[PDB]
Amino acid sequence: FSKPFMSLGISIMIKKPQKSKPGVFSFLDPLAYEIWMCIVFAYIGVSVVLF
Amino acid sequence: KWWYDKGECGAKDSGSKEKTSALSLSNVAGVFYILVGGLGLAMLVALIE
Repeated sequence: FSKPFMSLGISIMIKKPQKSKPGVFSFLDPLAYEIWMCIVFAYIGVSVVLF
Repeated sequence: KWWYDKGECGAKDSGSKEKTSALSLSNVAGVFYILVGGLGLAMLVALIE
């Protein structure tokens, strides 16, 4: 054999994750998409109580 | 070898931690309950006054 011209080794292949961040859907992430409806319902109910 | 290496349980819950999991309603339902209780208390107090 001659001298090695190209050195190499064992590496790791991943799925290469990108910045796949949605838009308006990212806003209502942290609490729920269903507790907010009960919040608005209690809002209009308390307004009914005040009126 | 035959307990820690052979086994099927990785003893590291330090990497790959708890991902984003939204707030449950269990922390919110007891607040809803005291809300409804305060509403009913205020209704009955307003009616008797």
